[PDB]
Amino acid sequence: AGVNMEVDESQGGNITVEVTSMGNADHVVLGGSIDSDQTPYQGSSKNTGKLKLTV
Amino acid sequence: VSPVIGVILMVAITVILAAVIAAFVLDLGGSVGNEAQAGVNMEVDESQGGNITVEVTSMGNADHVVLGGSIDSDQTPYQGSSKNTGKLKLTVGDSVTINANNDGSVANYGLSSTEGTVTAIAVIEEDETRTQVASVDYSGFTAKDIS
Amino acid sequence: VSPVIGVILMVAITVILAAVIAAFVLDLGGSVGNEAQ
Amino acid sequence: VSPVIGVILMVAITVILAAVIAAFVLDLGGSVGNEAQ
Amino acid sequence: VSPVIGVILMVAITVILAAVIAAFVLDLGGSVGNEAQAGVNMEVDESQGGNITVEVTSMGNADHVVLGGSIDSDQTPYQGSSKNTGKLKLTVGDSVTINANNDGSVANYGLSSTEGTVTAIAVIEEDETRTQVASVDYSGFTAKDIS
Amino acid sequence: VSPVIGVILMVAITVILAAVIAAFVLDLGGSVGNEAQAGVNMEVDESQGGNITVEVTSMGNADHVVLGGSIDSDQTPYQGSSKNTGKLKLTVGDSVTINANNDGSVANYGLSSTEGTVTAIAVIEEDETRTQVASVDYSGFTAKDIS
Amino acid sequence: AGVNMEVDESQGGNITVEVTSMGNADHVVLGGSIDSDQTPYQGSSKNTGKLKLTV
Amino acid sequence: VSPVIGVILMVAITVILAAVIAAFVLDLGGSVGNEAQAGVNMEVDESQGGNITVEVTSMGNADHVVLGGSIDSDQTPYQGSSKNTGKLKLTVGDSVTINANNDGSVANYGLSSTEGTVTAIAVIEEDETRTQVASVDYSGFTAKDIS
Repeated sequence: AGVNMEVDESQGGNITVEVTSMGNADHVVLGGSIDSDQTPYQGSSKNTGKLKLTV
Repeated sequence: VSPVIGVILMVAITVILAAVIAAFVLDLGGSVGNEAQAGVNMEVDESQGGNITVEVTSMGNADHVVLGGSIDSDQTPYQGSSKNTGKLKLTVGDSVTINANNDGSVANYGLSSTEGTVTAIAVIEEDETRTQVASVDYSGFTAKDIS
Repeated sequence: VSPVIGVILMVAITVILAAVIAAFVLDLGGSVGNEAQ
Repeated sequence: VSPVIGVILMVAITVILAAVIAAFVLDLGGSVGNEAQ
Repeated sequence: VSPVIGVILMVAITVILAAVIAAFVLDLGGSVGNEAQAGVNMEVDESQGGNITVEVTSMGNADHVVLGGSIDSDQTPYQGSSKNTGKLKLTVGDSVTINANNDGSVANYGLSSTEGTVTAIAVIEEDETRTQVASVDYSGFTAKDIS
Repeated sequence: VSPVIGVILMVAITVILAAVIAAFVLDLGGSVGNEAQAGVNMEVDESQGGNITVEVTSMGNADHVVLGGSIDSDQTPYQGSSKNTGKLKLTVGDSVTINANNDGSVANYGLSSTEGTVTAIAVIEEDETRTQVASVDYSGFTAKDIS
Repeated sequence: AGVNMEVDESQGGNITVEVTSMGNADHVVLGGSIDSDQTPYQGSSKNTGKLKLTV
Repeated sequence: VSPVIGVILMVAITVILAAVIAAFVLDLGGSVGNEAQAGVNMEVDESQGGNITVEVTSMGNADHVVLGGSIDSDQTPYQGSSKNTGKLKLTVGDSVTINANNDGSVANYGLSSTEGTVTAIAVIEEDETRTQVASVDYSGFTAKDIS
């Protein structure tokens, strides 16, 4: 999959994740430092860090 | 005698296993597919509440362009070629304008959030390939009774 | 056999990477703006 | 028989190595940045 | 019987050898690294003994720029942001001037040879990658008590 | 009875032979090694007897760059970072100039032949891998008392 | 398995281990110079060098 | 005893079969060949009945360029370096002009059809490799007594 992740460093900072191509995958999930207990800052999600990202 | 018969049997096993492996590898060789290409122009007008205008300049190899991201696809976009709903099928020469302001009984003209990202997705219907070709960030908009 | 399958996989990688690069360069092509006079 | 199993195993190695290379090249494709004007 | 057992043993050998080869090739796949990029401006003033001024306009992907070549890093450079020593850490907006003339008890202001090349090297500290981004040749300088 | 005992003995032979073959093939699987990579810049100045300047822009995976070919490694090169002898250890940012002219009692400044090839060799000390990364041809030089 | 190990040489140095593919393995464990008595520097672990790494 | 003798005989069979397979695979390894490369310039002049001019700018690895397609190789082409017949051997610097008009007793100057395709083919005589390097479509020509 082609996933685009970029860091905004201004005023406390934000991380925006976008998917450009699915390749052969079904969905993209986030891992690492994710506190999946909490809802992410706006975006398509509005549910929780247990994302199912698609193009 | 034993070893010759063993050779025979192992050759049979080799034939069957080769058939299986051929099937697997030939399946794996046909799976590479297209990625959609299109030239989509998205621009933000920041004056007086703000508007977003999406235009397509080239189809590349895609069939149509659909919008994603912050789109409130429940509502009709602000004029443009659309006059139907955010479930657009954009093609070269089509112009659609999105607007966060509302109008009387009608809710927002396609934008629910006052800030966010709008993404343009190129679609190939033969494969169901969906590829993101453009995106633009908007902020500082407003949601009021007229535009 | 191995090298043919490797070719296939690298072509897939090429498609994905080309999509990413196309997105970047098309973003960069729309940014030139006006100066007021 | 040995060579067919070897082919299978080398195809598996190819898949893993292709994944690694895809990760590297996709990281390298997102790094180009702006210069201020 | 013998050939079947031989097949078994050769399959075991294949597994072990495949593990070894996988290890080697996966090591070889992670080694490609960065080359440093920076826009360094070096210019020579030829009047009255001559001076060399180094300025950095863009960091690219580097962390800092260090000087090499004919640098006498034992001595402090002629004014500029440095005022410490030829062991510079140049960043965007830093100006350092080098000078072959000396001053009283102080030896040359960074240039030992009257002619030679000064090179600018971009450094990435994560990898210790060092790449030459610019160089300039100087000649006809002088080494006297003042500049 | 005879054939069963023969089967047993041939299985033993198979075990020993498989051990030998495993040893051979595992030795053969560890031998693939590195080739050195470096970006070396070599240029010829053709004016007034001529000079050759060698500069390194990138180390790639090598440890240092050594010169070969027409090098008279008996003699010190013409200025540059070297000031020791043609047995150089070049690294990024190092400049060395070679010159066919001589000076008083000193023989040529690194070039014995008036025409020939100078080659740059990248060295990896872990393996003793030596790989040629660049070469340049020079001709029409001169050998006189000064440069 | 496809395991990615890289060394950061700046300011005392750090080692970051990431797994990109599980292949056929269940988990990845570290060996060699590991002082498994002590907790590793941040990352997903926060427990001890007796890791069970996954993609 | 039987199984040991069977092992011996199967080893002999293995030697013979390995020889056969080696012969086959070594034959298959020498067959990959060249494709011809050349830079051929073909342009159509549409004024006053029309003419086609073919020029070669680079030989690449080919020996000569021959024309194909709509060529009436029975007739001499309109001036140019040729003055012999459509069985050209074009090389860098050669210009040949083709023309569908005829002249008195002479038939067309190389073009029989009023519309069609002319193709340029690069030839390597060592292998007899023939590769198409360029083609151009022409239409709206005429066939009359003069040009």
